[PDB]
Amino acid sequence: MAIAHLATEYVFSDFLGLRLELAVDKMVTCIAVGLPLLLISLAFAQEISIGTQISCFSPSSFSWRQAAFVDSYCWAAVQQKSSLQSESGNLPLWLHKFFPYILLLFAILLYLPALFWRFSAAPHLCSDLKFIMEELDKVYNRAIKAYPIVEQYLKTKKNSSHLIMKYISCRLVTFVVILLACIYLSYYFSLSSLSDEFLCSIKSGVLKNDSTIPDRFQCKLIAVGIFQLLSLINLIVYALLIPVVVYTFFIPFRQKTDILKVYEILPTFDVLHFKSEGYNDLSLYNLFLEENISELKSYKCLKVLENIKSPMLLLTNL
Amino acid sequence: MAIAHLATEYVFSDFLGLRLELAVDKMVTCIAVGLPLLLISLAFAQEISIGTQISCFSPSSFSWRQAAFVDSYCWAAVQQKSSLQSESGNLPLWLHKFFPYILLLFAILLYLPALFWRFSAAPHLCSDLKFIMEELDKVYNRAIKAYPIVEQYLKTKKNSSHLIMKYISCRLVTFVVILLACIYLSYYFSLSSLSDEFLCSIKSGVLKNDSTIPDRFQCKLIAVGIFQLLSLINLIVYALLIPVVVYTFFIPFRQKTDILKVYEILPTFDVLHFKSEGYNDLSLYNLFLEENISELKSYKCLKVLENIKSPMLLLTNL
Amino acid sequence: MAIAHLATEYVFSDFLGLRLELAVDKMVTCIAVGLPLLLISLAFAQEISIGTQISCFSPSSFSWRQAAFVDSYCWAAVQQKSSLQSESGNLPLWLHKFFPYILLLFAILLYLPALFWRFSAAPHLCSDLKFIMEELDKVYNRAIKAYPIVEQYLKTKKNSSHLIMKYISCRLVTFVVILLACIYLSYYFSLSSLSDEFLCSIKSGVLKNDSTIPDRFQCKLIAVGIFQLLSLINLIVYALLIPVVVYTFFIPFRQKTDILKVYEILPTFDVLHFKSEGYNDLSLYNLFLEENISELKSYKCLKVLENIKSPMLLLTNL
Amino acid sequence: MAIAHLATEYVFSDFLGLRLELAVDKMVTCIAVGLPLLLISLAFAQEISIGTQISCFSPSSFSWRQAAFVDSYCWAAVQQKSSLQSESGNLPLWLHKFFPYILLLFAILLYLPALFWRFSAAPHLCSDLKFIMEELDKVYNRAIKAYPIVEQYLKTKKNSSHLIMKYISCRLVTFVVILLACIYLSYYFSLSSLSDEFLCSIKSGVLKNDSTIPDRFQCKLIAVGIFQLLSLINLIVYALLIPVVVYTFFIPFRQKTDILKVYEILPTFDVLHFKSEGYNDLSLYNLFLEENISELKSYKCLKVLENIKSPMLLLTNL
Amino acid sequence: MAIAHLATEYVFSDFLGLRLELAVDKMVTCIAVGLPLLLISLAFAQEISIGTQISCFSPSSFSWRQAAFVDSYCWAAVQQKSSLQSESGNLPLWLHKFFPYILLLFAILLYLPALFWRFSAAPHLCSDLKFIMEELDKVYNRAIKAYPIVEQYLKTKKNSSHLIMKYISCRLVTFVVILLACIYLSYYFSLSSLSDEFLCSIKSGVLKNDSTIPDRFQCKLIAVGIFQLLSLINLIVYALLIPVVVYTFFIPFRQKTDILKVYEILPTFDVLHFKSEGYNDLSLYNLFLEENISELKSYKCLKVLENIKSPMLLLTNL
Amino acid sequence: MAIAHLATEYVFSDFLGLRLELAVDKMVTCIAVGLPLLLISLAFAQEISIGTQISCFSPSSFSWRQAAFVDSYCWAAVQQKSSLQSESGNLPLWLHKFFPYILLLFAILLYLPALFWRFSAAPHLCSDLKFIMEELDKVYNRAIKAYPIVEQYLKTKKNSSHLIMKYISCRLVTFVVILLACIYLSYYFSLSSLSDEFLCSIKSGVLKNDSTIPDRFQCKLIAVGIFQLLSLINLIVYALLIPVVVYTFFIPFRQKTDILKVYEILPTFDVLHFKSEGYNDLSLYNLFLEENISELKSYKCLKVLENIKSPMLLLTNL
Repeated sequence: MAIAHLATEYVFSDFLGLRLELAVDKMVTCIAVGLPLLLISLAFAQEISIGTQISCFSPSSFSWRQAAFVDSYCWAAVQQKSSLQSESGNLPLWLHKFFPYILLLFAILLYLPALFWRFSAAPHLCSDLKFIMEELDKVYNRAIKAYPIVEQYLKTKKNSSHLIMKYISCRLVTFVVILLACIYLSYYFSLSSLSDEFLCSIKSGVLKNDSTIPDRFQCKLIAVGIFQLLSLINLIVYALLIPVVVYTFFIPFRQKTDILKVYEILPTFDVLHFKSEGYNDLSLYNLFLEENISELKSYKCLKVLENIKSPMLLLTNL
Repeated sequence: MAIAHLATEYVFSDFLGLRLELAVDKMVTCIAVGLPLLLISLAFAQEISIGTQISCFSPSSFSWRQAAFVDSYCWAAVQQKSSLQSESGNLPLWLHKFFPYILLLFAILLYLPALFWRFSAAPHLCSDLKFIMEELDKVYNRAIKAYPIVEQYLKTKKNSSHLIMKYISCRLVTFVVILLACIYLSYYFSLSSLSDEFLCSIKSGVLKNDSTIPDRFQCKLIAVGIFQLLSLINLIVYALLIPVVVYTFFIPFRQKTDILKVYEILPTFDVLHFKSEGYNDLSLYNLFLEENISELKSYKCLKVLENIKSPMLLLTNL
Repeated sequence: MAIAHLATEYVFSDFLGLRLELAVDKMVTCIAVGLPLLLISLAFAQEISIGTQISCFSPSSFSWRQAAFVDSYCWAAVQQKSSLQSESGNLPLWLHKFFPYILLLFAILLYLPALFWRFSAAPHLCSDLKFIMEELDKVYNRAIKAYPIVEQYLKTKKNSSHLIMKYISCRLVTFVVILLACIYLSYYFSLSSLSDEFLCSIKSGVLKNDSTIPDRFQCKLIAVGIFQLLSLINLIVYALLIPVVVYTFFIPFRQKTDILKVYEILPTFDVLHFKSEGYNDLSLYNLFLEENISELKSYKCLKVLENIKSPMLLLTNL
Repeated sequence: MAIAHLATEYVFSDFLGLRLELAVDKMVTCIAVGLPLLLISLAFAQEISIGTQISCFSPSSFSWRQAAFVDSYCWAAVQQKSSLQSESGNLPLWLHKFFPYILLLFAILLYLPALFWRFSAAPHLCSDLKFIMEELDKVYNRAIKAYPIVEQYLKTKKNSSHLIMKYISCRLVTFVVILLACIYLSYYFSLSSLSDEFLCSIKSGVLKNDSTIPDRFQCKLIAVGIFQLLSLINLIVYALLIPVVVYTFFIPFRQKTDILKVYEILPTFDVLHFKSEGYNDLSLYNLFLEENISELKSYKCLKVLENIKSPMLLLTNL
Repeated sequence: MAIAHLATEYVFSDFLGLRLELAVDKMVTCIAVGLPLLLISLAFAQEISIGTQISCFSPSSFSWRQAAFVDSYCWAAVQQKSSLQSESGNLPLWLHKFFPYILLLFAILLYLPALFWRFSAAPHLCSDLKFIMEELDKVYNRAIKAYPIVEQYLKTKKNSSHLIMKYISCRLVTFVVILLACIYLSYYFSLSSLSDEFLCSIKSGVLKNDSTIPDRFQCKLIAVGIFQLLSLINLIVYALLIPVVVYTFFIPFRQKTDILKVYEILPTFDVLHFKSEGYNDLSLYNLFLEENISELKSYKCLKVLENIKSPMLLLTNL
Repeated sequence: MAIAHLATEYVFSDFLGLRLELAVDKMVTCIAVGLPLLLISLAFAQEISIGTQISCFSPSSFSWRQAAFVDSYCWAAVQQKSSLQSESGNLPLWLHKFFPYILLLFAILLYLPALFWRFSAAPHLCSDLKFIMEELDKVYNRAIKAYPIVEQYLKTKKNSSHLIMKYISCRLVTFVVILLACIYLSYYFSLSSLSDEFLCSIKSGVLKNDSTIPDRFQCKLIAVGIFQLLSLINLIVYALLIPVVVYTFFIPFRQKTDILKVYEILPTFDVLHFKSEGYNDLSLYNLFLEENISELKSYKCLKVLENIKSPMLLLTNL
């Protein structure tokens, strides 16, 4: 089941013609979220394979339940600064017990912006998108017959900047989460190098009275190799993933040829040389325009027409 | 499986174009309910991973089943005031045994207002909403042709104050549940610091007769670290969530511009500058109006027209 | 469950009429990536059947809990260069612990080009294909009546090479991954012969103080036979798979006759003797022309018409 | 569950109206592949019932973990052919460990031609079939009114042999795989009769130093009875199945009357007395003619028509 | 859980309105096949609940793993005539081990005729059925209007006997399998009374050297009571089921009044007093005539018309 | 899962506007058969919770697997008359082992009439029902316009009794099964008593030779309290179910007012005072008539008209 389920559940599943996001952001997100969940789920599956994460020695004189009792004690004694000791410094190792669950938290944290952004952004864009493709169908209907309201709309998007700010800030937060994850992994990995062993004592007051108990036990953390191994893998990917966010911004140097110029071929269109040298909603609309153009059939025809430029029968043949 | 199922379930389960609740309140509810159920489910998942929550020491003279007998006895003996002792004060620790299940109860409790509100609010609003959007289609049909009946309807909502009490009271109860959860954890969490260990005695009258039994056993509560960690996480979020309820109320200072003003662009419209300095059901209709406006396509056209204002061909283009 | 589930879900199911990616390449990929995933699933299934992978001996004086404690120590001691020794060289055996998980990684790695290419390439061709499908329907409509724009389109594809470079480089990377897997297995497999026996010591400082512990333990890795077997199976197949990539390139020597010649039967056709002796997008279009030709009913009639050539009533019979 | 679930899932899953592949060959394949997969599934189900396959004795002085450690050692030691000895000859018994998994391989192997043939053959024949049934509907439409193009097509199939060779070769390979399976079982089964027992020694160099270990252990293979039983059952069936492939070839001696003769009743039909005494694509079409005739509603009418021969009213009644 | 599934899967499911195979035979088959598989599934469920089928006692000095080692030995020792002793005759007891699986085989075997008959017979009758219902729809059209083609068709069915032979032989084979099952159980059941006990010796040549091993062990077979119980139940039903096959044959003495006489009421019909005193396909057609008559609405109308006989307005009202 | 699945599955499986079986009989049957299946399912759940049904003591000198073998021996030895003794009389206790499975048998038995009758009765009535509701639609069409063939049909049903006999006999058999179940439970419950305790002896001839074995062991049946408890619960209900069958018969004294009298309101009606003082199919038809009348709206209209009686515009208002 499990691996075949994961083949469906991670590998096949897409849900993890209008497009309300640029796909790469979903792809980045699906990658970004999917790998740790996989890493988490694999670690959890390895827990099921191995069992448990820790032990102290115990004398052979200690009975079966006494050994169980003691090991759970030390496993509990973990919580208290005084009751266990390792010279590597107890608190971060105490954090080592915490560490697996924080991984899950990190995975959760990355999901939180994505879900919120889905609800925040989807309705405004969809209506806009449906409107804009309808405008080209109207132009197409004008071509059948054979103001720039959407431009006037677009010039308002050059005046407006309200919603695009919402997008940008959402990018930074998730990125910051990634930074902190990368940092967190780095911090953990670095100490993970030597934090393997710790001593226990169980000598709470009655246990303190029990002269049979040795004063300390030698004890070790076993999942650390998995932790350190898994941490490295995801960190490397994420180190590369941060530059991906950077490309989203680089729009005006990226705008070396204009999408509007392909519409400019239409007599229904005008000198929309709308290079957003000032950053404005227009740049968002330009990006989603070419994104949504990936749906638009006629734009390929316009490219063919542009390639032919590189007519009415052609238009008719459309 | 389960982790990937739940994670994808957290992605997929949107059930957790008319809108009969404001999305943020649904989101807040889905968040508010979802986090503890997750926390509960994770605690339960960790129960499956660990096993059991407690032990007393046992002399090696006791067989492991005799030891198991004793520990389960002490786990039962818990219930008596006289049986087990910890000088940290027994009853809250006796509550500590209870403490996990109350967490589940709290999650349940938060859902109970939501289920009731679903049945209470949904039918009246839907018919109202469907009517209202139909009125704009009629206005749209008047635009095709090119009394303030819904206003007279809306003025009924001004005079009506019945439904708003239903909404507000439902908010407060859930909030109170949230308060008590926050408080309950707060009460728990402070004492949680030192309430780890307790003694058992097993000397039920025959066990009281048994000379071989030592008088007391030293014993500890192990799940507390989960309790301590999980409580803190949910509390912080909830502390922030209480201010969210406050925004729902802040309507008249929020009413700095009016939805009806966009309808004022219609010639089919009149004085609806209804600043709700007194509160009315109409104000709640106004909130759902802008909520449901997120569906209405033409309102974007009105905004585009407003932006152009910032015509009949444009109306014709619609 | 598992065997029938694997048979249905992996072996039967297509979840792994236009052909926006080549079926054989899909088949190659689906088969090629399916084999390790199956092998991985079988290793995982055998893990469930066996249990665990390793042991050292231990003195009978150790309790079996102590033995489990010791064996996990040695299993942990694995991570540290000094604490275990095998004179065959420690790092590869240390890698042998790592070795199963990298297998999974390899399977993962091969999937990554496939999904990325799917999102990149599929939509452009779909518009092109349906365009070209409709072109022949238009020709068919001319036959009903009884510029070569698609050629002019095609001549641009001879001028262009932009997207086809993306395809080719995607092939090489996956192939390189295949190379590395094959090489990686080769590197492992030759060493494997005795790189399975190792000594342990547990003598960390307190354990170092314990005089009862013997200085070393003799120990062995057990899963290696699975490794030996599974690696060989996949490697041989994959060696054969590399020549498959070569056929994809060999197009101009492969194109000893042009599919356009069958269209030459149409009076709606011209000197499209488009042998891409210089490689161009045209060669991709030639491939997909004949690929998508497998869909077209009319072309099948045209192919029958070629056989017939080997008329208007024939057209009428169509 | 499993017994009922598998049996029903085997029985109902018909995937395990044009007839692009012969049902009997599918049936043969579904039987041929299904029985071992069942047998493999039953073997695995018995693994779940039994547990494990093997043991060596060990002294009672050994700890049970030492015993488990030794037995798993010997189970591992298997791999070093030099390390264990049975005077019956080690390699086949060493192969006996391998033997279960190869069974699965054999089942897999037989599936490989089937899925390949599905993709290779189906589309070409669909075009041929779909038109030819449509040809008879056209003849039926001529009957409504009341060149042999498909014959001219068919005369090419007498000239052509390219695609039919693809089918025939695919039959023999799968058949040969069955031969090898049968032979493999034969080779296995005869020696399986006594290849029961082996000696272990665990004396890896430190264990070689351990004087307490007895020099050899007596050890035996347990699952072989299942092997011996399961092999015989499937082999017999396959012995019968080999003659089935032979019938597929025997077409011209089988073609003692022509399916085309029933079409000869049609005054639209001609001298298609096409007995493929030379083997040609025609014989495939003759097969599929009668195969697809099982689809064709009207041909049953033609049988009734033939039975009446054994006319315009018949057309009227049809 | 499964019991509800078992209720769905065995009890509820019908796939286990025309009738291409007789419902009663399906019922008989579904009963006949269902009961043993149920019995088999129930035995296996209780196998999981109890455990395993066999033991020899041992000295207590043998470790429990050595005890399992011996029991598995003797369980293996089963396989050879020399390696175990009982005076009740070794082969049938050796068969006792085999006996459960053969039960499954028997159930499988009974399914094999049914599956084949499904593919062989169904399509021919469907065309025939559609023809016949359509002829009565033509009677209905003839009723609206207000050669014996189906008779001429039927007279060929009296001349032909080809397909009906296929049906009859299929019945006998399955019945023979039932006989053999009944006989097989009978053979088993009579011996069962004391064939429970056996001696083991583990003295394979090294074990043969071990003086500590007692020369024989006393040993017993445990599942046999299930066998005794389950065999009896299913056998009795099958004893009754054999007479059911006999009724299928008894057609001409059963045909004391003719279905065709009901059609004789139609002025469209003729003297089809077709009692198949010579057995011919006609008797199959008569069977399916009344079988499919259970679908045909108008025949109930004809029965109503017959009941009125027991007119044109009636025809009009019909 | 299980509790919610069972509760929902039991309640919702309503398949366990025409009404081809009378609901209360269906309901009672479904309900009646649900109760033991629930009780059976509960017995399974507690068996899974408890484990074994039985134990004998054994000396602590016995090894635990010997003792494990001892108990299973005795559990097996159960089958023999001489192997174990309780002076309460052994055979019913020997039946006690049998007793659980007979419970399942009883549940199965009660299902057998239901499924048969479903196939036997449903088609004949459906044609009749659809006919009869069509007759009222014809009367309704006569009302639109504004022989008693169904009466003449019904008069044959007073002459006929063939199918109704099939129903009545089906009632008795299931009732008899219920009687026998009730009696069987009564026999078991009353007997159950002290019979839980019995002695084992294990002295199979070698064990008979073994001097170490004490001659008898004291042994008890544990689940019997559940058996006796479960038996009482179902029995009481089922005693009440017997009177339900009686009501089905009491038709002519029940026929104090008539359905046909409501149709007598129609002018399209005649002498239909059809009190079945002679029991005939008419009574069956009358019962299903009012059952199926629950669909037809006019009967309510006629009742409202009967209230008015207690017109053509009223008919028109219909």
